[PDB]
Amino acid sequence: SINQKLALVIKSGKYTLGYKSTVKSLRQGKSKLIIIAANTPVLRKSELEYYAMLSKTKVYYFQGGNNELGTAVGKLFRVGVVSILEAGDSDILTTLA
Amino acid sequence: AKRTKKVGITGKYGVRYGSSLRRQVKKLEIQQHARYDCSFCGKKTVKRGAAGIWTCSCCKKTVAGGAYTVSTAAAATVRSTIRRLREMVEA
Amino acid sequence: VVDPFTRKEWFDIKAPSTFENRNVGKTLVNKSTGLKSASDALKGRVVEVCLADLQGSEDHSFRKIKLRVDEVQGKNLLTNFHGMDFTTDKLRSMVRKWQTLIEANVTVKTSDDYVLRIFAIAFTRKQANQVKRHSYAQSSHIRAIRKVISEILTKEVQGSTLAQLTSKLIPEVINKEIENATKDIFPLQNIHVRKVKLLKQPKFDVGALMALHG
Amino acid sequence: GRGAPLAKVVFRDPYKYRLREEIFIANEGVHTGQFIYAGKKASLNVGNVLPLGSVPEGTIVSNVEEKPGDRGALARASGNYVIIIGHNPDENKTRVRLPSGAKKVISSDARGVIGVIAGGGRVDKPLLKAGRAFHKYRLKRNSWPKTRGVAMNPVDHPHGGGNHQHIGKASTISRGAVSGQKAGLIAARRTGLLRGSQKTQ
Amino acid sequence: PKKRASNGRNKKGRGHVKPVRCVNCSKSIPKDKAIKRMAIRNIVEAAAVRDLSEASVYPEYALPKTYNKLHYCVSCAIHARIVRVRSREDRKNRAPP
Amino acid sequence: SQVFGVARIYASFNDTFVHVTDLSGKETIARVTGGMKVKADRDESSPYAAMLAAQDVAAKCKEVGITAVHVKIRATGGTRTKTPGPGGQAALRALARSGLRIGRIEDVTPVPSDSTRKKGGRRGRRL
Amino acid sequence: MRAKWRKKRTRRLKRKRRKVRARSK
RNA sequence: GGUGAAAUUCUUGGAUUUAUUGAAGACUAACUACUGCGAAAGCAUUUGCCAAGGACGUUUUCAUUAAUCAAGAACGAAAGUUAGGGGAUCGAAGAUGAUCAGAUACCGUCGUAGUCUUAACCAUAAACUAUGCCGACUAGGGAUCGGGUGGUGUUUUUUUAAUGACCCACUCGGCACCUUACGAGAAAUCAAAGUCUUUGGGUUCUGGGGGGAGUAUGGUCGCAAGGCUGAAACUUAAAGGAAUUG
Ligand SMILES: [Mg+2]
Ligand SMILES: [Mg+2]
Ligand SMILES: [Mg+2]
Ligand SMILES: [Mg+2]
Ligand SMILES: [Mg+2]
Ligand SMILES: [Mg+2]
Ligand SMILES: [Mg+2]
Ligand SMILES: [Mg+2]
Ligand SMILES: [Mg+2]
Ligand SMILES: [Mg+2]
Ligand SMILES: [Mg+2]
Ligand SMILES: [Mg+2]
Ligand SMILES: [Mg+2]
Ligand SMILES: [Mg+2]
Ligand SMILES: [Mg+2]
Ligand SMILES: [Mg+2]
Ligand SMILES: [Mg+2]
Ligand SMILES: [Mg+2]
Ligand SMILES: [Mg+2]
Ligand SMILES: [Mg+2]
Ligand SMILES: [Mg+2]
Ligand SMILES: [Mg+2]
Ligand SMILES: [Mg+2]
Ligand SMILES: [Zn+2]
Ligand SMILES: [Zn+2]
Repeated sequence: SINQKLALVIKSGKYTLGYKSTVKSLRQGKSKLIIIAANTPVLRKSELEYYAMLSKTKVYYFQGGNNELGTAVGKLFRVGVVSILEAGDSDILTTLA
Repeated sequence: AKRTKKVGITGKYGVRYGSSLRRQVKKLEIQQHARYDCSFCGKKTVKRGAAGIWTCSCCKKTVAGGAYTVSTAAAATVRSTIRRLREMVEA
Repeated sequence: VVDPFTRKEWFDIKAPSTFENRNVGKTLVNKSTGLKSASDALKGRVVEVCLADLQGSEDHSFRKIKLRVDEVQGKNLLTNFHGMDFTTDKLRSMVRKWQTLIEANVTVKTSDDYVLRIFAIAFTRKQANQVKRHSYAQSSHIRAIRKVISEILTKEVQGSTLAQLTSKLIPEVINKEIENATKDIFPLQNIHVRKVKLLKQPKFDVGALMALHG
Repeated sequence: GRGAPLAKVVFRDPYKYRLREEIFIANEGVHTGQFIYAGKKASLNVGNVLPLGSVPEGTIVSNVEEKPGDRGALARASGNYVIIIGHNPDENKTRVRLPSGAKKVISSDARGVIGVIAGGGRVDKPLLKAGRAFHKYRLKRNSWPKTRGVAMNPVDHPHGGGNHQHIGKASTISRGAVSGQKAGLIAARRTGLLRGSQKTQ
Repeated sequence: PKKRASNGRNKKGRGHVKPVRCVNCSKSIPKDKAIKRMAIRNIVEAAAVRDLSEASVYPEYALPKTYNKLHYCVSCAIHARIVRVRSREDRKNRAPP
Repeated sequence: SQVFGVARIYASFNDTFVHVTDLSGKETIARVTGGMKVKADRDESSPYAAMLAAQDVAAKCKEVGITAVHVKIRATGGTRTKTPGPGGQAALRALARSGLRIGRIEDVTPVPSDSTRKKGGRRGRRL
Repeated sequence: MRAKWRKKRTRRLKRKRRKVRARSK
């Protein structure tokens, strides 16, 4: 799956969660992917997208909601965005996504 | 420590009106006071305030809804029916 | 003191292209009067002649064909495609006990955007030497064959209109490609396209119609 | 004193620089922030307003006009809606079924809003006490409570008087009756407990 | 006592099989206990075949049968059709003719 | 050679139909039934009547125009007794022998993917 | 009598005694 | 039209019939079988999704972790009950046509509830194989379902394979049938209902003459209907089972 992929990233890579701290990452061009929750409002979505293109960073439109995104990264809270910093053994960076 | 055996919130009416009605109110009452999931911001913070009006605590959006529940059986089936019909006109 | 026989205006039914006899039958109407006319009210009916009767050859006695009346021009009303059926007797004969049945279907749009559903029927077969008295495919078998029949039927439709599809079905080529891809799975026998229905037409367009004519 | 909530929707004035705000009945699911589209050439979503001609059959709409322009007459009560059940384009009539069961035909220009009207279900819950009705009609009109005419004296009402309470005559009154007389079941074409599926065909 | 190993008629590894309606009295009766008979017979009959081909067009034509499966209810199966009633031994025998 | 109409013979019990139509169906021609050519209710399907009716029908068929016709015999069906009635036999028999022509005849007895509960209830029409 | 019509006999029978006793709770 | 035969019934409102569309809700025909699967109720159109499962294969892992079970608990056909929706069909009630001595019926018409579905109930069926579960042993046969191993088998042709389906032998595990009688039984019959006066592998549950009676009473569960638990007094010589002859 994609979660299965994301799974690998968590238990072996480096990441950051949430709106403020993936912008730190986009500004420093440290991000490899940013993943975007379904119900995250368009403005935030549109803003990250701009940030991402300026930094040449691809953007996965996670089609679940921010409640379940947080569970996809295995946290008992909820995340509206993830930033991949390094894909540990995961091929998300060079698979379909 | 179980306070009542079956009246629940409906205990406020004591003995009056007849179980059968107390029962029916207790239904819609539970419906009508519950915190609901907000579609928009994902927190469960939708509460009622006057029938049809369902507004989200934190995040602040209000949604037209049923009189004691956010989404109504029909409302939903209608939703899907329109959606179906919509998609019929671009394919 | 009337006897509607002394009055009924009369008419003759012509067929379209890819067949034998375009001359087909005759019909009753009701004199073309100003207000309520022999024209626009009816005409557009539909006729059900066996295509064996419509293709000469008799290796065709089953397979029913529905011809709808689309246009008209004075003692001559053309007909086009509206669907095909099967003779009920042929069907209730392919369905013998002791063997697995398989049916399959799909809705689909041609070129000339006539939308339709075609059916497929097929049954398992014993093979010469098969001792066990019945022969049954194995469900996992059935889904396979069904799938393929579906991959094969979807292809053939959305070739240019029923026009080619008409042309396609009559030689029942589709039947063999079915059998072609199939025998890699499990035997089988009969294997036809059985039924086809019409349910969405585009606009009239006197043009394309009058291309099957002359 | 209305069942369903309203929805305040502001629009730009095509002719003057100014915001012009309208008052809608809120269809279920519509929301603050939501963008609402109104026009022939507009898109078939809950909340928008399209002319009954432009929506396929089985579309479900609210607050529909009887004549185009009358800014909405049919189906406005909480929970109600109408269904387009046909079109006749040479004449551009469109045929609807209204909440009552009745099926009218109106201009395919007559506008409606996609969805159902909100706060439905309101009447499934018992009023329980007289106070709750009390405040109910308090914000409607002085129609509550209701003395039975059969508890009145003759001066007061066809049903008044007698040494036990009783109507004394059939309470089915003709249409051709005259004011002072029409109390009871007016023009009643049948009467008694209704058995078996209602539902107009 | 028990007067048949098949009990009523022929279900041994199931529990429930849907019923069918008698082609006579319309009585419901489980499909396994049901008593069936293919009614394959021409569309014509006795002598009608001769005065067919004569007044028909086409040479010989074809001739088709009707094919309709018949389901009786025991009582109906007994009262008229296949049944007789067999001896205590002749009973056991499931070979048809 | 001919002119082709459609026969359509509905043969149920307690009555038999014969009536020819235009090959398209929309336009009929002539009818008459078994209940038309004898009087006693009980005898409304029986062959000797289905003859005398298929007789009259053969007439009009020629007393107008139709020389020929393919038949589509039919029974009650739906959720019922799927078997051909008594007097559809006599019909087919006494309409090839009349003076018309036969050719290509099937059955249109409606036979559902089964359903819609049969009448008579669980215990059947019992007597 | 049929076993079940007797089962139904005394179902009724009990409802009645069930009633007559309430009369006096 | 409906029937054994009728009648009530529908028909200038063109009925019944035909023909072209359309709606609604049910159902899954034929293929369907001494065939499959599930703890049992039960489950038969396609497709996707979702988690589940037996058998088999296994020179994998663990190592006595198991058998069976008062209490307690999950599911539990049909009808029935609560609140929505649905309400094509068939159709407890009721009203009718007829038949009858009568006819509250059987047959015919109308047709309420119901039938379907959601959310809750109810917990019962000849819920059956009228036959507890685990383990061992005792006897012949041909089919079949699933898995497997073998084979210079048959057929598919392309160029020969690979395959797939079929064929034959074996092996586990299924649903079953046949013939036997070592044996069993009051018999009917039974590969268990066998291996019991030559009476003991383990374990659960129920019965102790017939009625009275699943009645009374208490308890308990249920909205109700009812479910579970469940006596006595008194009466009585039989009631009952299989088989035989009539
Ligand atoms: Mg007042
Ligand atoms: Mg009052
Ligand atoms: Mg009052
Ligand atoms: Mg007074
Ligand atoms: Mg007065
Ligand atoms: Mg008066
Ligand atoms: Mg008075
Ligand atoms: Mg009074
Ligand atoms: Mg006996
Ligand atoms: Mg007996
Ligand atoms: Mg059972
Ligand atoms: Mg009898
Ligand atoms: Mg009292
Ligand atoms: Mg099917
Ligand atoms: Mg205890
Ligand atoms: Mg109903
Ligand atoms: Mg009655
Ligand atoms: Mg009477
Ligand atoms: Mg009665
Ligand atoms: Mg029991
Ligand atoms: Mg049984
Ligand atoms: Mg053996
Ligand atoms: Mg007693
Ligand atoms: Zn919110
Ligand atoms: Zn029967």
